[PDB]
Amino acid sequence: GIHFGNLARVRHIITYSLSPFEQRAIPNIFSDALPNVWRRFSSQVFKVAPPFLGAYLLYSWGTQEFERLKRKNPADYENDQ
Amino acid sequence: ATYAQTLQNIPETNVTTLDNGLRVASEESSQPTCTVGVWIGAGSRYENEKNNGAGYFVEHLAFKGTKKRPCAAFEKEVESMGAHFNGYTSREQTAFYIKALSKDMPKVVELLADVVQNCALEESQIEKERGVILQELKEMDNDMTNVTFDYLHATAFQGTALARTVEGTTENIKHLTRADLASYIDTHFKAPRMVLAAAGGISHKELVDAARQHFSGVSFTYKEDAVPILPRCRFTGSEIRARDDALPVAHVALAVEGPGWADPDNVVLHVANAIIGRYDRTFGGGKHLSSRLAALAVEHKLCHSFQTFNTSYSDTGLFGFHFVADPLSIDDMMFCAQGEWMRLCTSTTESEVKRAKNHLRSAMVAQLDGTTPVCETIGSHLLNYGRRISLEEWDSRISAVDARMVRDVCSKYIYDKCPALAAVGPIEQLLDYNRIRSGMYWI
Repeated sequence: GIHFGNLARVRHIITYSLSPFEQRAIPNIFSDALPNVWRRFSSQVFKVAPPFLGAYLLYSWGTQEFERLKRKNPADYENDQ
Repeated sequence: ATYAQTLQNIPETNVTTLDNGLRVASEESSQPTCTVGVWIGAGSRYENEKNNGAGYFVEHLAFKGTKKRPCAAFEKEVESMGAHFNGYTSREQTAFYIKALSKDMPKVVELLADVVQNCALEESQIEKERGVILQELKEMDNDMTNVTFDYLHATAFQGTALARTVEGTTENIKHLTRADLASYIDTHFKAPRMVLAAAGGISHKELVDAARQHFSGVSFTYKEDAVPILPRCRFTGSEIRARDDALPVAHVALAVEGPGWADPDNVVLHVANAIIGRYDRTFGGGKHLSSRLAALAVEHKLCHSFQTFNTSYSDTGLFGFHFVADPLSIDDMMFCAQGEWMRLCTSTTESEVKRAKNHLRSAMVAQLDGTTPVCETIGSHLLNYGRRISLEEWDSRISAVDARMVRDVCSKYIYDKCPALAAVGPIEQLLDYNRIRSGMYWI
């Protein structure tokens, strides 16, 4: 339940922060944020996208194949009379 | 003899200015012993990135001899007359003073002038003190309380001059030149920025006479007699956390920006701090202490000690508190400490101030307990207020303070403000800035 104070044994680390009122909430959108969003996107697209692309294909095919098999095969009535 | 009468019958403080711009002030008593010294309006704040720690380096040579009299000679002369030579350098104020027999007030004044004007700055002594200072930095690095206050300034005034420490950097101390110290002295130790103060059994006119004789070197240009106004130091609500769980106790210091010397509100802040007071594990009073925070500290064993403060400067200051606690009681301490600050702004009582006022009076009277402490007041007063302020004036001001006044002033500098925080040691239990920031309102 109560954990702050007995978590880890830490030494020689200094940290510096500013009040939320001394700084901007969403700073450097163009020089930092977006560039990083792109970085992040890029480093993952070829990990994620591929299998989904394949799922999409299998879907396209299987769907088209199903409908194709609903169509009539003219070669079933060629010699019908 | 009533408190009032005793306050009015105190000898007045005489002031006279020389043509060179120096000011000579003193308070006369019937004491065979006295203290006299020169209070300079100089310090680390006047230094910059390249000469930080110069005024300190100088403070080390100011006693190792002058041109007229080398080291041994200088020391022997002072020692052999039973006089005491001390002094200090801070962020906005420096001082060199001597305790001696009123019978020597004149020879002393000569000595002082010789120190501030003709320091030998022995090329070889400089390299020698360079190593001494480096050892003093390692000694002070173990003084949590001072490491904590340095850090408090380092962040509260980050980016500015008050952010620097008085002793200076390791790189500066390793490379400060005989020329730099010299430059420092010539640039800052100047008549219009100095104050010859004295207290004890001394003739103001005899003091000012020896003063005229040794504090001469008048200035020609206008740039030499003008006291430079320093650029403002921006305050920043922020925190610096230096963690080392290997340290036995933790030090925490929280503070808001203060008004600055000249502001009258300071009398109220000092009354306010008087309500919260201070404490340490050897206050026999124990659980019956009037300071609520002190009482809680005892009942809940919140800390080893705590103290409030209202450090002033020309244009700004630090109003806050500092405590030392075991790693596991920091949170409750900070909780109660901030709680009390809220109480100040919101529910202060007439009783509370009645007491705080008395406490404050006896505190101001205590800072005038001897020739050196009184001399320090004079030096500081003229240097900060450009005039001495009697105990009777202070008492006049203190008397006007009431609960409502404490609340408004405290609400003014404390309520819903973004504090500056410095935490050193085993500080894991101290909650984040946002949590602390919330302790700044309502309670």
